[PDB]
Amino acid sequence: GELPSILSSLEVEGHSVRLVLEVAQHMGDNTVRCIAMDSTDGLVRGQKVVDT
Amino acid sequence: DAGYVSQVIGPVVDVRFDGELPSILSSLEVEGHSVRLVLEVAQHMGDNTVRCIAMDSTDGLVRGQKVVDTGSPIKVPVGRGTLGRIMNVIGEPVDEQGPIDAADIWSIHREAPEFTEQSTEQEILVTGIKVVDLLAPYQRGGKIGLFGGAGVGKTVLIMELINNVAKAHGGFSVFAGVGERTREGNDLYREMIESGVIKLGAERGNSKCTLVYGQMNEPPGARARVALTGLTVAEYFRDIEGQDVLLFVDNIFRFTQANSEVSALLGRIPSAVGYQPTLATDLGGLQERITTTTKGSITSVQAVYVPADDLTDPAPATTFAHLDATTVLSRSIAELGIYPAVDPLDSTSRMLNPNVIGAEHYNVARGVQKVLQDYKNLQDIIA
Amino acid sequence: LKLPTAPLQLSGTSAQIATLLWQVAAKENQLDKVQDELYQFIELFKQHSELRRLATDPFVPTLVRTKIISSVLKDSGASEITKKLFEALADEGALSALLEVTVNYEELMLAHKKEVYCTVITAEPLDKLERVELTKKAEKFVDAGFKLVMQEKIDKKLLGGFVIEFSDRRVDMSTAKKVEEFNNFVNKLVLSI
Amino acid sequence: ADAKALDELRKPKFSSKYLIQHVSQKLIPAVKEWEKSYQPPVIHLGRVLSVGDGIARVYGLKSVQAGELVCFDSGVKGMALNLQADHVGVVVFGNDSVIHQGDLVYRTGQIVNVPIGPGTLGRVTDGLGQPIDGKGPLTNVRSSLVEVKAPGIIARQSVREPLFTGVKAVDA
Amino acid sequence: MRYTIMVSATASDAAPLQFLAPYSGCAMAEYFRDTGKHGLIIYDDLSKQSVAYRQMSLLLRRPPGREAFPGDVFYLHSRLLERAAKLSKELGGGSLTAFPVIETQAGDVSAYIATNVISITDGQIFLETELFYKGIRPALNVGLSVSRVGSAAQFPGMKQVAGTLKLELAQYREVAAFAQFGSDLDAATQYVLERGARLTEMLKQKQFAPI
Amino acid sequence: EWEKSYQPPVIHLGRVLSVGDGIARVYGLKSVQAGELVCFDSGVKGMALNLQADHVGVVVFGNDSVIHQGDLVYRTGQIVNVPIGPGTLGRVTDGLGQPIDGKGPLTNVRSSLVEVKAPGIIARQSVREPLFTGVKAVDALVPIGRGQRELIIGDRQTGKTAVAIDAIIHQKNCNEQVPKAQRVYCVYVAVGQKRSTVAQLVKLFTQTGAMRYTIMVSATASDAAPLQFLAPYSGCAMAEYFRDTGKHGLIIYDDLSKQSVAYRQMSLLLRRPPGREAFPGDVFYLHSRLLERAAKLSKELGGGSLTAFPVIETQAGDVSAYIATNVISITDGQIFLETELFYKGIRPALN
Amino acid sequence: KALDELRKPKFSSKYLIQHVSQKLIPAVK
Ligand SMILES: Nc1ncnc2c1ncn2[C@@H]1O[C@H](COP(=O)(O)OP(=O)(O)OP(=O)(O)O)[C@@H](O)[C@H]1O
Ligand SMILES: Nc1ncnc2c1ncn2[C@@H]1O[C@H](COP(=O)(O)OP(=O)(O)O)[C@@H](O)[C@H]1O
Ligand SMILES: [Mg+2]
Repeated sequence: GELPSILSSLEVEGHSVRLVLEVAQHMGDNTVRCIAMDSTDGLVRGQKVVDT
Repeated sequence: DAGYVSQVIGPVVDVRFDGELPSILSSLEVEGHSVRLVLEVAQHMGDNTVRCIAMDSTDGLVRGQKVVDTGSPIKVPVGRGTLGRIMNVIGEPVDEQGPIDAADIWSIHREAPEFTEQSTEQEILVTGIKVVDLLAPYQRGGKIGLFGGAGVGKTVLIMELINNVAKAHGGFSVFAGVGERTREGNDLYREMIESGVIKLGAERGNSKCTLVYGQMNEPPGARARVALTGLTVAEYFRDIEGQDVLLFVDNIFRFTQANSEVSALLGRIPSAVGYQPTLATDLGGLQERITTTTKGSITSVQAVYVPADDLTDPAPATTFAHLDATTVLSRSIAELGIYPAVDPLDSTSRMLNPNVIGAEHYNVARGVQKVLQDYKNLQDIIA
Repeated sequence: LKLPTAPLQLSGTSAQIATLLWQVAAKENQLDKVQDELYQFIELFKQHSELRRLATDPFVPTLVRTKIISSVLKDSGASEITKKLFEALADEGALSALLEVTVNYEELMLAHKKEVYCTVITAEPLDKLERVELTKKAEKFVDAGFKLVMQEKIDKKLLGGFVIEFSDRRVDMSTAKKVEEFNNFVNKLVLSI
Repeated sequence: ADAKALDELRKPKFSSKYLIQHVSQKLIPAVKEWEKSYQPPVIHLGRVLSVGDGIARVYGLKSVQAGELVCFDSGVKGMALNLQADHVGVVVFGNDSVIHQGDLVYRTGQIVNVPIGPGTLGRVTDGLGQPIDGKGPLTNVRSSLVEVKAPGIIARQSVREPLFTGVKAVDA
Repeated sequence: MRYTIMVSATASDAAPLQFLAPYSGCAMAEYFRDTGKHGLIIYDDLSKQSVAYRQMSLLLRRPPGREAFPGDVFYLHSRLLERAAKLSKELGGGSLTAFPVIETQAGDVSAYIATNVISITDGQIFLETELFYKGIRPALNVGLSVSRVGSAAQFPGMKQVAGTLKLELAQYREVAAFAQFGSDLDAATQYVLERGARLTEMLKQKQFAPI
Repeated sequence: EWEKSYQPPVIHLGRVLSVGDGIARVYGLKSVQAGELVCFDSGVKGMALNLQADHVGVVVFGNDSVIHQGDLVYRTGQIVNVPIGPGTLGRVTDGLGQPIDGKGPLTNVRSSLVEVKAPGIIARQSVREPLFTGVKAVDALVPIGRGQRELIIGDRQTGKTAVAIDAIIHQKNCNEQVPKAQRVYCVYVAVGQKRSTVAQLVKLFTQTGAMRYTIMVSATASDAAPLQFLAPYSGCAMAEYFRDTGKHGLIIYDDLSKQSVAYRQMSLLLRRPPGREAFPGDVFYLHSRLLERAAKLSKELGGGSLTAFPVIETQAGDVSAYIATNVISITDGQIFLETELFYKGIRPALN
Repeated sequence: KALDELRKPKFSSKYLIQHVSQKLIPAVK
């Protein structure tokens, strides 16, 4: 739908931890660049990611 | 016929062409710019595209602007009227006295003079500095180098060498300003109008010097080819006229740095410590054009800024093979308050041999080398 | 589990699309069916502007790229080898890869027919005997029982003779090269004698 | 695989057209069923492909130069440092968080100009001309070229004036 | 502040506002040169402006060189310090005098930014952290600091007595490290120590005291 | 009889995509060999060093401002070769195999491949008889045998050329009173010297009379990159001729660091992966196959010898710099020639 | 005119041939 503004949070769904992402670069392709604030072990390339 | 600028990355711009691409080291022109801009092609990109270098600042090039082909290398106007003129890289008057009163424009990019027409007869060039003429005696028509740090006294030797040899010759000379300060550029213009080397009025034809100035303000297209623009008008006076011309080039290191500032920008991996990968054919192509042949004589005077008195950097460490007479300036002898601060050990020429000058010159200079090497090996233990 | 063998190898990631395309279409025996179907898409990419916006616009999302191509590609006589191909390039934004994949498929199809180009330049146009005396030396310069096309050409600087521009090889029997090589064998023997 | 094969590809050799009559009929309803997912084709303006951290990569902008101030749609000012083949790398003055993939980039056309003059005597601006000293905008001032080359050789004279520093460690 | 303009790019601002701030800083002062007046410019923390240059290029997919600084960084500091000048009579006779500030990386004179800016500028003033704790404030190095124009660049009454100041300081820097034996011989190896030490105790002053 | 022997060539082609800095990247050439000497349209030769999937990289022996995009290259089908033989004696050639002296062509010569392997184990015989080089500091203190590797390392302006040439003049002072077999022929290979220094060196070999015995291969600093790269191999290929004829030969490479500047300049231009101090990784291999070519062949395969005198110019005496680290490792010893003790009167400054 | 932007390949996903191969073999009967 629409890529959120920079330095805004994300909330992933389906992980064992409430893992939060933070967008920093909009890397084209309707795709952004994040740094994960917690453990990234177990992310599959289909998991629903919602923003605040 | 003609093409357009397709891509601008700082001081290198890319021109596409629709058939019959320009030859390498030709000249390009953009229309609608503020000043006349010369692009010198250095490599073909591959997709009908030459890659250039900019003689002035690119800030203002639109993508797609009209670019014509002169089909030919950079042409400077050479001639006897060019004396008493402050000259650019691309043939301009920058002393604001009309156009250049000369004809027969010449390609400033050429091959070196060949091996067959080389001069081996050597004549001692007596200068007038007691450390030069005894220790490192220069060669008439040969090469004169000048190393040393920024603040040791290189450029004040150079104008002192002009007052020594470029006044008492009578013929012609050339001051090739390659990326030095405008302060030592503008001051040399005043102290050659008052000393009468460059004249103003209707006596422009009896003067003795042209000034080819590629000082620090220009982008590195101009600072990389003012060495060649100053060179070819010296090589014009050699072959056509036959006179001995003194080339006073300042900051040869700034010629090699101006290449190295965009050499990475043309798509090349950096060499050793961060200088350019193609420094050998850049400087070696520069130096061996500056020789003396059977037809005439060119006596090159080279000043080189070395960074922080370290001779291990490869940009001056290629120059040591390329200079017969070398006047290496130590900051230590200047920290002693001694001027000229010429090293008795590091500065050594090629004329220094008893088989050419005579045993009375070679033995005292060697006798200088014994008493000054042991003075260095004892001033450690004197403390 | 076996594919029909490619007649010559190519480079990677943009031309081996055509190598894979030839390895698919020759299994379906659709060779001259789909090759000029690639040509129509180039005319579609030449004349029409809405389709060629989709091959270079970096702002269209990744679902409008496929839902216009499969919308445009109905049956319409178009092959599903072609239809599944042009779905795949708009799947991953490779609609700009058409003008390369054709000319190597052109090369590979002319590699399936043993049919090499040439271009012969003379000073004189070739009559019905002069052209049929040309080929019998030209077919010494192909390696096998190949075909031959003709692309006869006129330039004044050659003084008779020819140059067979195979784009891979060149044979100079023009006299303007012969008088040049005659002059170099003069100078290499007058200076030595 | 050369450019003459590409120019030969400009000559049509299709030998049949049993698609072009029908794909030209279903083209326009296709682009107008999915019409909402189309950003308009932008030529003399610009729109952001990639943005981050002060360097924003902008498609289009056929009209810009090197060193032209650009203005993003949030009011943020910018500068075109390099101009690549298909895009223009734009440097971003200030914080860059407001720029998304798909926002408009407006060319201002001029070279970057910061207000000069004697009315600025007493004001503290940043490097962009905007006041931070809390005394409002600059009065009795004008814009000037910050990219100007130095005065030439014929323009200078020998220095004479000593510039006293007031420090005996310096002036002696 | 009546006769002071200040362009102030903080470290919490973006890179190109710091990259342009000495460039816009000399754009103000070219007006004071163009209309005949004299202008003072101080390009404070000019190494940190070059780090502000290094941030933009290394995001801009541009090739790095020495210390990951780009190629043309000499040309950055060149035309930043060539547009300050002293014009001829024919354009008012205005001036600009330049103060760049380069912090060494705790004593790297062969640092990459340093070798550019020591070769551009005309005179340098070394301030070691050695001399700052020997009581010498401001901690100017005398034997390493050079200028260009010499005479007619000082006070002319000071200019005659400066040669009596510099050359006696020249011998004193050679005899100060020779204090490992206790010599004080022949009333000269003590007196040039007696003179130059009081010269150091002469040439200290106070912070923010323009005399 | 030349017109009766003119069969036209079928010669295979290649078109140039991108060309720059003395590096031309060519397309085509379905059969070119690794290191094959090609020829361009405008008379300038070339060698293809690396051969990639789509384009073939070709280095250029000369000026590069003559080739546009879309020009043509012809393959000569031969790895790069130099004319070897006795007719070269006294001539001053370039490293590719053409004369630059102005004395016309090189007659009584034969072309042979500059790229072969070194002599193996059973080719060798232990070096016992000595070479004599005139400088008594070399001959007595750090001696050198006929068929041996010895490195004249040093600073610049310190006499590395002087230890080289005084050995050469000693051979002319020894060859006139020694029989025909054991006469030591000189090939002083000038790499990276000026075009005016070789003019002094062609004078000193003529005025003394050594030009009956010397071949001066002088790839200058003024020509392109691979000539300075190829001048030691061709000059050692000239030393190959005096080996299998059974004579004794002296081969001298001067300023082999510049040949390392040559192999650096082409490698980073050709986008080969850089290694230590941005040299390519295989530069130790391209120094070793040079310096392992000169040796003493045994009494079953010719009996001749070959002694190589490479020269490395240091910076301030650092014998652990990467280029000097290679040559000291492959050669036997070191004649360290320091600049500081040179003014201490010990000539040569042989530490 | 209208094919100057199409003159060369340009794409992401350097493993593109493996992507398209699974989308070319389905229509193989
Ligand atoms: N025995 C000697 N007596 C006096 N001078 C000498 C002697 N040997 C060498 N030199 C000096 O060496 C200088 C150059 O010699 P040579 O070329 O061999 O040195 P180099 O180390 O090769 O220098 P570069 O490496 O810069 O070419 C000459 O100026 C000469 O005066
Ligand atoms: N013989 C001399 N007499 C007076 N001053 C000298 C002499 N030699 C050097 N200097 C001083 O050395 C300083 C540096 O000169 P310059 O050639 O500009 O150095 P650089 O070439 O490093 O810029 C000058 O300010 C000059 O006063
Ligand atoms: Mg030497």
